[PDB]
Amino acid sequence: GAMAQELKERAKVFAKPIGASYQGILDQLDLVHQAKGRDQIAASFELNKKINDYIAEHPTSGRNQALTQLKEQVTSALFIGKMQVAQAGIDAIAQTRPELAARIFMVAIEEANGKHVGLTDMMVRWANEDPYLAPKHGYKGETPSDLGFDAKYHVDLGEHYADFKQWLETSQSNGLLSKATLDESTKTVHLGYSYQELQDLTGAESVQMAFYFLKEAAKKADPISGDSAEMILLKKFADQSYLSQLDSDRMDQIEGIYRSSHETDIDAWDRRYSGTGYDELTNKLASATGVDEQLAVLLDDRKGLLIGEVHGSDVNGLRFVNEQMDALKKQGVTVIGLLHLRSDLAQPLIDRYLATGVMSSELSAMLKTKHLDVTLFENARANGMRIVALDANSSARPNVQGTEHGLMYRAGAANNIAVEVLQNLPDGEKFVAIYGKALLQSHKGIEGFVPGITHRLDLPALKVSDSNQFTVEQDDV
Repeated sequence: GAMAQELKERAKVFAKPIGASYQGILDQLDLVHQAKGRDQIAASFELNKKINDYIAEHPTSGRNQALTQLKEQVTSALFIGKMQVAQAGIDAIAQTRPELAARIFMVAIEEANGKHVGLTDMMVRWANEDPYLAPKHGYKGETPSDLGFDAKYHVDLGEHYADFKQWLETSQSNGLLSKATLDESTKTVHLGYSYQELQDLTGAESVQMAFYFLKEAAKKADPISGDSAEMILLKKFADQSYLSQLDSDRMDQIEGIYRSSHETDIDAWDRRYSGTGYDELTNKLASATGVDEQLAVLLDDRKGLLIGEVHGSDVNGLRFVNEQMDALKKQGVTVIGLLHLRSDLAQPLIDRYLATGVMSSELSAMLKTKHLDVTLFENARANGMRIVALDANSSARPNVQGTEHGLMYRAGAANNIAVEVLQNLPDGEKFVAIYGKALLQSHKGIEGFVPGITHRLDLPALKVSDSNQFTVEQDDV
């Protein structure tokens, strides 16, 4: 009857039963209550994002007025005083990416106190223009705890499951791709390699095949947007921890680029290695005769050698380091650096080989993919020298998703690796590192400046010829 409905309605109006969506807001509120540091700021941006999403979906909900006010109080707390200076740019980002906004927010707090003026605007501009900082949903839902490894993706292979499985199992029986686990009931692979790491193993056909089917599954998950297979894998299948770690590291690298532009002594680099300094180094070099004396000039009051490699052949650097390893050793060199290999994926494999004398399948596949001579590693091990991988984790692609940010990111991250691995060897120990010529020079783009490897390590960029003649390459202005 109408009485029963009248009573039901009076009860409903007084104690509005809580939907799933409003429950999410209350849960998120508790997080604002309990969290500390940057977590509390992120939780506050995420509270706001939940409120906006709620009001959008329940336009005529009675709860909107009290949620709106809550949203303004939160916003007022966050952007009080000088923090309002960066508010418009940070809040616009917080609309889609609360954790990202919170990181920038912490930087803006410092900028309000007068640290690194300009960094905040730089981070905001990257967040808007770098395709890799765009909103990335990734894989949502429960992920297994069993895996002996950190999953980077959880990819539903659908129709490509059987092929992927075959080539994965062929790979695993040859010691490759061990950090991958199949769940047949959902046709998914839990995958412990990044897109870029896999690409570095495709000298092995079985990996190349597995990689091919992985990519097909990705393309089929998103046929409509123009996203590459790599970007699709992130936005649709990335583990959430992996996403955070990517976003975090990219923000770190932007700060790195910023600091390096102010703290690198480029004035002194140009005095030593341009103009008169260059003329003088070139003259002293040309008067020396043979490998021994050229080395002594190049390493005189310098921590190492930087040798350029050109796209195509000119593998003269790789050849030289191998054939003349003894002459390098006698001049104090104890470390050989290769931009050809990625530090995260390769260094554990390299180190285990130098310790045990046993080369893993995985390293053997990487060397093959990169066309590196196994004898370099044997000659290094026999000579007591360490080989170190110098590249970061992103695409070497001079084009990455259509902007300059991929280029700057790689140069930034490679600069950091170089400083950590090459810049402070024990007293007397020198290095020889081989870089592609693009990293040796500075990046002077409209979208930002990055010091060259040369600038960061206070060294000239070198070229070695078919007859072991060194020359100093002029700075790319």
